[PDB]
Amino acid sequence: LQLPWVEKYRPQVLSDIVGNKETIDRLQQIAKDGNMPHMIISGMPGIGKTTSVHCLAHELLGRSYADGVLELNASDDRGIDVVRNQIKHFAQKKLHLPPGKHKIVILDEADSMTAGAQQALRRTMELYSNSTRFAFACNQSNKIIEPLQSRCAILRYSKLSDEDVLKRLLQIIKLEDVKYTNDGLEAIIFTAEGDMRQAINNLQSTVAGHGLVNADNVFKIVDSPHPLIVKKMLLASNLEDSIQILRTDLWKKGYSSIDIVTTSFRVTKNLAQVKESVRLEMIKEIGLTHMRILEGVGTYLQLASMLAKIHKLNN
Amino acid sequence: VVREEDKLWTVKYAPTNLQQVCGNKGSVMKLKNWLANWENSKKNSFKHAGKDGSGVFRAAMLYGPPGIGKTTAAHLVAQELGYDILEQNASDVRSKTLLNAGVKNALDNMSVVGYFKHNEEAQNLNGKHFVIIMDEVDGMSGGDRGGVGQLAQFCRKTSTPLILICNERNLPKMRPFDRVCLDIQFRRPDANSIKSRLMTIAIREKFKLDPNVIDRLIQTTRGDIRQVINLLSTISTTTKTINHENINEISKAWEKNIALKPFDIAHKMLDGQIYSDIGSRNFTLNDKIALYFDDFDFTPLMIQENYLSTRPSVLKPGQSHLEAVAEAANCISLGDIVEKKIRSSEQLWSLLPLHAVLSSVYPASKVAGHMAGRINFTAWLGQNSKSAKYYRLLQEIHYHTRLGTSTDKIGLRLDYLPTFRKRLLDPFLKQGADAISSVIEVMDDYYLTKEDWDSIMEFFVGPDVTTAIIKKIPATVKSGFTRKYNSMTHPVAIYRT
Amino acid sequence: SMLEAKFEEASLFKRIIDGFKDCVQLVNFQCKEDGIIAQAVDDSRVLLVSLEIGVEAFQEYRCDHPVTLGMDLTSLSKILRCGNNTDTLTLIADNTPDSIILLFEDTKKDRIAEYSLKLMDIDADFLKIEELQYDSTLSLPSSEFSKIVRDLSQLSDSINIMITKETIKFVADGDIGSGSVIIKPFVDMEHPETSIKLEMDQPVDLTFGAKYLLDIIKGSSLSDRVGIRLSSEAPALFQFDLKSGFLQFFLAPKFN
Amino acid sequence: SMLEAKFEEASLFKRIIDGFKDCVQLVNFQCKEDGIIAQAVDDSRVLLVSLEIGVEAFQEYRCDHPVTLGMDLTSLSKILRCGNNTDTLTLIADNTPDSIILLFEDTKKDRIAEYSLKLMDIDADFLKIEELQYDSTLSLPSSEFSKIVRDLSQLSDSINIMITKETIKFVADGDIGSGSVIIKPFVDMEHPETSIKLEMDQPVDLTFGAKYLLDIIKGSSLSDRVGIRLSSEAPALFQFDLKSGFLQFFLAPKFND
Amino acid sequence: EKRSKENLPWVEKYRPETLDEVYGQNEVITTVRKFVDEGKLPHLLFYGPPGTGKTSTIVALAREIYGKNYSNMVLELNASDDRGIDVVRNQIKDFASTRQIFSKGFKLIILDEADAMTNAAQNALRRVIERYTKNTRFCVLANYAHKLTPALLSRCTRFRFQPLPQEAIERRIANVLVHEKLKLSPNAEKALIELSNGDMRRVLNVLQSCKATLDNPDEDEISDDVIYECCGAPRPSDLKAVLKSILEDDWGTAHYTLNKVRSAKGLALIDLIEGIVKILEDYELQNEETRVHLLTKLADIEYSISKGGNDQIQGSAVIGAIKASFENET
DNA sequence: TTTGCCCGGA
DNA sequence: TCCGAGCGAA
DNA sequence: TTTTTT
Ligand SMILES: Nc1ncnc2c1ncn2[C@@H]1O[C@H](COP(=O)(O)OP(=O)(O)OP(O)(O)=S)[C@@H](O)[C@H]1O
Ligand SMILES: Nc1ncnc2c1ncn2[C@@H]1O[C@H](COP(=O)(O)OP(=O)(O)OP(O)(O)=S)[C@@H](O)[C@H]1O
Ligand SMILES: Nc1ncnc2c1ncn2[C@@H]1O[C@H](COP(=O)(O)OP(=O)(O)OP(O)(O)=S)[C@@H](O)[C@H]1O
Ligand SMILES: [Mg+2]
Ligand SMILES: [Mg+2]
Ligand SMILES: [Mg+2]
Repeated sequence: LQLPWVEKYRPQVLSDIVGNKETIDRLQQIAKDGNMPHMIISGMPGIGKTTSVHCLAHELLGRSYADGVLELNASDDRGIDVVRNQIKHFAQKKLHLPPGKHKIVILDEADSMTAGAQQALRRTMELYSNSTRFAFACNQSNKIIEPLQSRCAILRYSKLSDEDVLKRLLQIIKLEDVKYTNDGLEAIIFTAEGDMRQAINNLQSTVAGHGLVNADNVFKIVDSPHPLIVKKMLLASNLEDSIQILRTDLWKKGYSSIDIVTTSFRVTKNLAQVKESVRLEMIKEIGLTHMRILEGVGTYLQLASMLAKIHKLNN
Repeated sequence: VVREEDKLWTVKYAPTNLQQVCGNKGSVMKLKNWLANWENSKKNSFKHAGKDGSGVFRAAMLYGPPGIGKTTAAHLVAQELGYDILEQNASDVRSKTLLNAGVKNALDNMSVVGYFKHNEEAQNLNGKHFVIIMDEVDGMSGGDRGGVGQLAQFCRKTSTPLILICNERNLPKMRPFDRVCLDIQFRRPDANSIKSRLMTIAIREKFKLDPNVIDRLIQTTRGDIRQVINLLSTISTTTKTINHENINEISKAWEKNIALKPFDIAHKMLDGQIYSDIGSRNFTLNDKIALYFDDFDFTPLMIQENYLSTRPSVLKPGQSHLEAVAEAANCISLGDIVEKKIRSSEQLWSLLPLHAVLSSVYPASKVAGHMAGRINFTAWLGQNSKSAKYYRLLQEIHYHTRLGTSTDKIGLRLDYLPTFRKRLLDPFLKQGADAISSVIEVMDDYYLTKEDWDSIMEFFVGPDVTTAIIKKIPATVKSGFTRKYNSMTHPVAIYRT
Repeated sequence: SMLEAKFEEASLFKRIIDGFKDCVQLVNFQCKEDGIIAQAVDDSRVLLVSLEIGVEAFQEYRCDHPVTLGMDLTSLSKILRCGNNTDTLTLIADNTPDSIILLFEDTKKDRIAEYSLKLMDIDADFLKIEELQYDSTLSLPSSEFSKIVRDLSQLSDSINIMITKETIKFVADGDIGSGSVIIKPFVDMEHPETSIKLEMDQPVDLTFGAKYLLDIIKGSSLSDRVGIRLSSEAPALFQFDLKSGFLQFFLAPKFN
Repeated sequence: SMLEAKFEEASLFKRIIDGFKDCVQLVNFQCKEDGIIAQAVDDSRVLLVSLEIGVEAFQEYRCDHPVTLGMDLTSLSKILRCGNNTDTLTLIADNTPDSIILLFEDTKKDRIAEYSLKLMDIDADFLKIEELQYDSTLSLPSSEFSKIVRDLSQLSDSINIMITKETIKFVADGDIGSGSVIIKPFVDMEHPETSIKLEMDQPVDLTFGAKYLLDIIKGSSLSDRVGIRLSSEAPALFQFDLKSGFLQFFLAPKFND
Repeated sequence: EKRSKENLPWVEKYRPETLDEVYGQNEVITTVRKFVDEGKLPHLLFYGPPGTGKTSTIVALAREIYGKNYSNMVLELNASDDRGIDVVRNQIKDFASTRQIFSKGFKLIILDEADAMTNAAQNALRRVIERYTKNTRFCVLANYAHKLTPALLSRCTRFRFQPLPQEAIERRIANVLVHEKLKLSPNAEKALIELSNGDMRRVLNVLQSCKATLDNPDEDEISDDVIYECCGAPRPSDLKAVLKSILEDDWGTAHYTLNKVRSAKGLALIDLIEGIVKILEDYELQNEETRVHLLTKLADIEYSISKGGNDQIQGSAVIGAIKASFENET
């Protein structure tokens, strides 16, 4: 098989990463001048965290990458025993590198590591820092214990903006000779929601499907994000329109009742424009329906009743 | 060998002597005084304590939040007084077995390294002795079974100075150390205590730091000096001036998002500020639910404990305090139902956010305001423990008396026990030691032991409480009761329960 | 290669490593034109291990410039256990090494096994162990010391040693009461190897941990005899003499 | 019955089964007039075992028409344990069978122990996977291969085999370091069983998972010599020869990262 | 399998064998077929409700890619298998990182019913999926997206299988009728499509039962009467009679009518409630309060029925709910 | 700002 | 005989 | 025994 575009066009140098401009600039500076600090990179899915850490490591270490990098992720064993033996030994080992370069321990998806294992890392990080530096990547930074956050440089990545995604997509499009219209790329950006991985996946899917990337071809295969549909449902002014949205855009498209109700909860939580007490009442009603569905009564009537009760509240 | 421009700023600017340590000067002096007089206090079996009261402790326990200078202080004091240092931390295995097979042998042993380091030096008394540093005691997880108890034992039975370090002193697992360690608190240092250091670093590394923003930096990292130095190191890579034009976004990007502990969670959740329009805009519903997830086994219990103890500022117009409390109580009950469903055989963890709202956020939103007293630990845990004990005792009594009665255990408590009290206790009050035989006859009829007698008398409440009545019974009657009971055999209902 | 040191039979290095493997974890070897000197300090910092292996132990030895090799004992031990005792073992190292090569060769079968062991960062300089003016110096067959130590280990977790004029006393006082062993310098011409030799300037009395001595006596397999040196208040020296070098244990005593 | 196959002693079949028990779970036996062949594939689909037992392994053998018997190896081994190593073991099957009969009978007494193991509906082809002209073919004593594998498995999770003109090289690189064993062909007319044979057209270099090799070497109990056949594009064949037939392991190599 | 395919249930006898026999998912089929044609297969996610063709499609894709010997060239795992963290780290990772035993080519791993896997296993999958993409492709299948982690969802190309539309079901029914020598009336076909809710399994199961219910399937014709008989479901006329009686008659007559209609064919109460809700959805109502009361009360009754309860009391509850709600209509 | 009962072991 | 681990199990 | 982030 040929490489999927997501892997084919994975950046290999820091200058090919879009977004988070100031942080990427700092990383390029570090890669040029060495002395890499301990660092924690955090943010939402598919915005360039793993890519940035690997690019930085490659540029720092050159041909010494094979012996000078220890990578561990969720597919690896990372219990307290591994931290106390394998990582400690790698931190203690001899390795001559050019001045300003250090061995690098990459702990990808570090937010799944247990608290005890994290505790076991503190003094290894402190004692061997003249030869080893640690890079953590995670999605939920609050899952890294405070003593480890204290020893690290904090790099919180923001979601990619429509302009960054558009720029990267245009690069790939020119490289692949893709025919497109502005509405098509705007539809791709709209459905990606700031996840570059999803933007490239849906671009490949549209091109494979229908050749030309216009809005209609995009929406033939790519769904508009159902959280936005649910938000529209929750904000409708009269009960009949909200029920119409539920019926046509969610229930008859095949979305499960449990998916609809959990999305309703998540969206109501974040509806900053509705006063908080109203959202608490709505959450109570949504939770009642959620419990009924989990008992096995996940019918369209239950969701319609949920909508009716929310309407009674917001009135 | 290692260039200075290859080192982390936290290493190249580490304090080299106790003077260079910022803040906590009183704590450092406490530690230094404790260690300096350790031999003198040892000569008196640690039975005489001076003005500071430090002469009766063989061990010292330092505590405080991250990156404020605890490890630095311990190592520097040990070096200044000329001791050899033996260190263990959370990267070591500190179980009871390993502790007993390892560091134990050094509690009363000279150091060979210390001997050979200062063999030439004349009159170096401390060079051959150890200071044992046990860093990161709070980090001892399941890989260190029995470790904390063994360390407390050492704190009582060590012949060489021992310093322990932890971040969370008030944790339950740290209780054993309470009476056997000299507690030294380290607090967050103030911006003034570190302004000179930060400005010196700015001069050395050639970037412009405006002193006026340093306070904000200090607030950004919550007094974490290691973190502030890390921040300066990282920011100065491309930004050579930290001032009022960039401090806001730097502070936002590097802000300490630390989980809170249970009493703190309860305090913040019941604060009325976060439930107002502006407060809700600033501290969002998602943030409140995250508070629930900081400690999701105690937060519902803490809220249920303390939601009656406020003066509320969020009351709706015409809604009295009691009506708001009733709404909160109703929501707490619903939350309990959800909680039951979560921990059933279904394992419905997807309801956890709902529970957070029903058990903690919604009732708090109903009664939030100011606290009319201190935040209290939940009483439900202890009351549940007590109830479990008494139900165990009731089961035992029930199956001793089963062959004679006709009832379930609940009927035994509600109906039978009040009459057993009149057949088993009141005759003592009305007849002294003449009732011994009759009481023994009843006990034999119902296969009851002396232990059952005590248990039964424990059960009564209200005007029928027995503790003071039995305390009043003359010791002659109790001794005669026990002697006559132990003088004979007694039938048994269930051998080897 | 800058360093090439060849044992005709790998069993030698193997027994040497087994001598002190169970009492330390990291060992620093220094190789120079005159041979190899190793130092190790245990985790508790109570015991020090010194090793000297001269050129006479090597079928061939070359080392252009001095070099230090920090090694973990467990890894080296497993690698050595992956080698034939009767094979020829060559320690090879290149300039500023990151690893040490152990090369086993059996020329009878034309079978070569090459292992590479990654070196360690040990930030601990060599300790000066210049000979001290010991108060007492004795020597006795290793087997007698091993038996005495093993027998006194069960009685108590500590062992006391007292050296007086023509008298050596070992004592263990603890949970199982008090057990004592008294010996004297006797010379037997029939079997000189089993002679007990003593030389005392001042009376000496020290105490030591039992586990440390149990680890120390594991070196009996390298030497038929053991020499012991003691001072008023100082580390006790226990020396086993190898064919061309020695293994020394410096044990810090108890206080008082 | 339609199929009747008598092992003089049940120990033969037990050792044969124990030779590959640990690698696979479900096994498919096809019995024909010329003997019994069997195939199995491990859970991860990385290893395939192929067994051949000829009529000479049996005191008596009869298979009127081809028959296929699918079964779980744990149940079969459990049953084989219930019988004695000394008794005569007769495998019996009927046409279109729902079970396989294992009949343990000792001539000394009149004691018959009959077990019936229910069979699975395992419908899978064997494909007779064997490439014609392998790049390199070598053979060496089983104990030496076992020793090399066991030593190198302590160092890494992967073992590389490199065959070049007149040299066989095993390599493993891991966290604490690396190991490399080089052997050369050699004929010793005094002890042919210690010989190391190597024929080769194209040099080869392939990486294998260590745990699979550790399972494969358990066949050494069934044969003094192991044959290894390697090709750039095919699974590696590890063959142990039995007095009558053979035990083969086909192990796929790792993808070149 | 045993004996002929004529011994199989119709839901399995008519399982699509090739991509051309998958109906009502044309956009997905076109896209994936041209993925295969061009050699560009990404990591796939098939999301959809029961019986819409997800497993059928992925197995047909494997058959097309690898030929008839696909089963020994893919790793298929579903909820009937253990898929804990250990399985991900050993079995899945080994298959992903190793060449094929039988025939050279890329590897395919099919995680059917992936919504049954734990969070920890799904997280372990992330870098397995990314690291071995060059030689391995994953396909994930699910009915419930909420049990899939955001990181797993990000890495897959998503395809939604819709509830099967009317035309696709009609064509499949025509094929079945030809093969079974069955006759089906137009009203019966409409009733079948209506009750299937776009689930092909329901269509096939009901059709098999209907054929079994005929006296002579060669001459007898499946009419809507037969469908309602075998399903034990209300006729539309019964639903309308009950609703009319509730909306226009006094309590005694409405209670009598509900009981008599139910007794006629032993109808279940929940089926009447479902049918009446479907009818009432199309009503134009002056007052939103009528809709609110109807929906909330009927949902409460449905939930109480799900736990058992007293059937007579629940029927009276339905009557009262509808009457009281329509009182708001004035 | 941390309860009540009371483990396994000495 | 004394002591409190770790869990909430009435 | 642990849902979500923007
Ligand atoms: N900033 C970016 N610039 C260019 N491509 C990107 C960027 N972010 C993501 N991608 C693309 O999406 C793919 C995945 O990027 P990753 O860095 O692995 O995302 P991630 O942040 O690590 O996602 P998680 O946290 O593991 S779900 C890359 O191979 C790129 O092809
Ligand atoms: N009071 C301080 N004065 C000067 N530097 C400090 C101070 N506190 C922390 N630092 C700096 O941060 C580095 C780490 O200090 P530590 O003493 O290890 O803090 P800590 O209190 O032990 O943090 P934990 O408990 O291990 S998270 C020091 O080497 C200094 O560079
Ligand atoms: N699009 C379809 N075209 C033809 N037959 C279908 C179709 N969908 C379902 N069926 C039929 O229903 C049966 C089940 O189809 P499946 O593809 O296994 O359903 P599914 O989507 O995997 O359902 P879940 O998600 O496992 S409950 C098939 O054997 C077919 O007989
Ligand atoms: Mg990533
Ligand atoms: Mg510290
Ligand atoms: Mg399916």
